[PDB]
Amino acid sequence: AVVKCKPTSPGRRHVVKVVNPELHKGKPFAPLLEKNSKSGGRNNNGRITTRHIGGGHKQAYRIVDFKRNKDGIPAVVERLEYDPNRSANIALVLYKDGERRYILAPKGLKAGDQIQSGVDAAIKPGNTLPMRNIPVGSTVHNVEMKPGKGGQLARSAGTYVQIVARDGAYVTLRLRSGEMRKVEADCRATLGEVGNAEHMLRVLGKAGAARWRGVRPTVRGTAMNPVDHPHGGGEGRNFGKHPVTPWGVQTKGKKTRSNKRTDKFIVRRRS
Amino acid sequence: IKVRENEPFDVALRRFKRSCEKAGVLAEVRRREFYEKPTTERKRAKASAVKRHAKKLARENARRT
Amino acid sequence: RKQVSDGVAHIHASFNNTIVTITDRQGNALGWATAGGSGFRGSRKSTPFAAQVAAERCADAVKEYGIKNLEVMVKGPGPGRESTIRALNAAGFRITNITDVTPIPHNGCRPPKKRR
Amino acid sequence: FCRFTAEGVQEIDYKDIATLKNYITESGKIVPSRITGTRAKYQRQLARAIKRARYLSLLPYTDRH
Amino acid sequence: MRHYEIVFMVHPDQSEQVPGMIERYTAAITGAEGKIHRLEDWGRRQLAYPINKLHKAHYVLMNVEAPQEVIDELETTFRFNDAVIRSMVMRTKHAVTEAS
Amino acid sequence: SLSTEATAKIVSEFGRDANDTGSTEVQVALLTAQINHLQGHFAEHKKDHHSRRGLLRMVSQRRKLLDYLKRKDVARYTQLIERLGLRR
RNA sequence: GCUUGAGUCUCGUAGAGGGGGGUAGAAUUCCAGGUGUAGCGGUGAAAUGCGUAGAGAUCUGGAGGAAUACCGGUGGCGAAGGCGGCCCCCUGGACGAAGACUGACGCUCAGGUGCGAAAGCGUGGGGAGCAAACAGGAUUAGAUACCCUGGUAGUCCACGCCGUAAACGAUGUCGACUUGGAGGUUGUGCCCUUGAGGCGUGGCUUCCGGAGCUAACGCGUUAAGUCGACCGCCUGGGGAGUA
Repeated sequence: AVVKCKPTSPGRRHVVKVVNPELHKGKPFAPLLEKNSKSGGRNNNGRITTRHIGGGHKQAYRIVDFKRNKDGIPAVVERLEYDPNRSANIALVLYKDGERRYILAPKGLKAGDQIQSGVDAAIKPGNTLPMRNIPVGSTVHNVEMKPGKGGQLARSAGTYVQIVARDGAYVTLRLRSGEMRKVEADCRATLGEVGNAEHMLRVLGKAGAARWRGVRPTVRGTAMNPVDHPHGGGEGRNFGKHPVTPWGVQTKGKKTRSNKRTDKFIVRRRS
Repeated sequence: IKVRENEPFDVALRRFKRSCEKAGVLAEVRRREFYEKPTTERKRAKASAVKRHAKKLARENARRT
Repeated sequence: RKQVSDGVAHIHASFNNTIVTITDRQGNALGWATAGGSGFRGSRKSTPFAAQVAAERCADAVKEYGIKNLEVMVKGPGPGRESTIRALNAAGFRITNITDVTPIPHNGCRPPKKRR
Repeated sequence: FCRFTAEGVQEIDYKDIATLKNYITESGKIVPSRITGTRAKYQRQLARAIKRARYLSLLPYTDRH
Repeated sequence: MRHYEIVFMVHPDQSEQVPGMIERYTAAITGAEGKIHRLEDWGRRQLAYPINKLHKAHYVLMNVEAPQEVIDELETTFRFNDAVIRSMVMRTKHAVTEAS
Repeated sequence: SLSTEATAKIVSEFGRDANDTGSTEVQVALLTAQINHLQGHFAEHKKDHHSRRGLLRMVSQRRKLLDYLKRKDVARYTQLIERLGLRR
């Protein structure tokens, strides 16, 4: 699982890799791929909008089924697979009618196991039901927010939301930010935590690791001139001002969510 | 811990209170965890209980009279 | 006012104060008094007498509710917990029962290690 | 100081609260063998019988209610 | 195989609707070769404390011999069945007769 | 644990009859069978140190019986370690 | 060869023995609301603190974490550390009855290996109560203490690590023998359950005491008595369990 690398070289000194020998070894299922041209952080106007993005290895899009709209057809997990686009291992599931789909591999899933969608489904890990058939207290993942939209919460590695209380039409999830929230009861949500739970113990070792995961260097504020950042300048290492993002607004504590439109589902913001 | 005490009572009659637990647990649990003095106090008092049994066995004396 | 019929009388008797409060079947307070508010700031409020004075001063302010008979219910140890019963009796309340809900943990939280 | 388990074949059960309601007090809490006889073996067996009763709500943990 | 003793308290509405419960569970033990030895239902009894408020539940006893797969059937149904409030399985108790 | 069923299976397999239960060969057979059954319950739970001490005593007592057997009859020692798969 | 040591097996028994997973109730805290008011709290007395933004009190609902009131017992189990709500799963040991089987398969162990309270350390969660550090109040000649109000690590969970304690019956392990008394607990045989029983015998066990031993206190069939085997260890105090 989590094997630390021997220090034959500076930069390998500190690497800690996450191997998953159960993963597939070879090319992926082709009919569920498509080109994923990189962006480098630039919108249709050409300009960098989110800095520190661009480069890195190339990767194709593994079309991961999220809606999970195949009710009443049991699907056997054909093989786990490494998905670059994502934090979690994907799983290639084969339905009894000759269908193959990618899903987010839950924590306890193995090649050959059997999962099932639908309202009729059981309460194994991997089964996706509307959060009206799922018992309260059950720990679900790949949760939806609008019935049929596809799934938007607890998608990444080792993440799950907890159905803390059901109430009529509205099921209350405590979200992994520690944030209470309500969703419509009709929203599908597969069962069980998401696999690759250890994706948080790998440490990348060196600078090239980020540089090929697609990140670019983060020049601090105080390393720039006054013209290029609110921070910046001095005759050697001066800050003397309250920290702010490069575009002015104050950082290190300043609450910026202001929606007023989805406040009714927020029961208790994170803390 | 609860008694009706029919109004023709004129009494305290709460011997149930100081006979069952109220102070026997509360004023000694109100503080003081210490994890180890229970055994120490236990065998001090238990030596005294066996000493009461020894008194009851060997209570044959002469009254100095 | 509201002409409430009957009620319960909670005596939260601590080692320092003796809080007397009057409540009803539904558990809503009608008035209260405390041996620290009735004078006796300090060494005297931890005495049984100040407790009965609190019980008298809480029989006050419930004459306006016409409370007929009282279910006295006490809580915790202390010099009170008996003189407040005496005073809630001598105030002319038909003490219908003398119970308590004095809380006993079933070996729950660790208590403070105080008082060396 | 009678142990009903002296003639009680069909040893202590958690359904016979008819028989269990004698080994508790007004509060619902077990009584000591030093005061009710009850050979220690059967006192332990009835202790866990009363605990299972309480779980099945055949007996109250306290007399709070 | 072992001799478990199952008890479970069902809500009073589903006490109006109990017998299907016993029938299905005994069907499980049947189809898994176990054998039932008691069904001493006690009906609507009142609970000494308010359980999962709306007290005064309805008890059922089984006292059946079976293996752990059967008992898993029973216990998982017990947990994920919103009618039953507090089942409890036990061990041998040497399957018995009447006189609750 | 070795339910009476399986222990009688082993006694029949390794003994001179059904009465021969104390022979060194049958004691070694029972200890090995129980150890091989227990090693799975230990590779799970990984932390049951008291049961682990039980297992150590089992393997040490089987070691003592196997040493006694090799000292007494080398031929039966050979055939026994062959039949049970010990000390390859 | 042999069975008196040592084991294996058949039947059961008692248990906070162990690891894994569920779950219940009381209670402290927090959150939201209801009633209600100027006090709460704390102490030797106070004050910091909390309170008219409406607290403390009482009631209902919800969340979450730790430990399991009574049973409770020099009671039990374990090699020692240690282990106490209930239920389920995997698991070790002990011991009793009778009978059979092997036939010295034993005892003790340098080095080695393993387990080893609490604190503490790394990684990740969790965090109700308590609480080093810390801050304030008070005491005081001072008070970087006791005391009070708060409070972070930590205590909790998983996985590693440390490898120490007054880790102490300050009593190395195994075997034999040597007067007694009352107990506790767990087996079992016999006779009348003749009616809450009486007579034996196994195990673990607490206290008094005899011969003896000891410098004395004391130990006293569970020896510190009489011996046998193997191990560890000591050789004036301090320096020093330090360099």
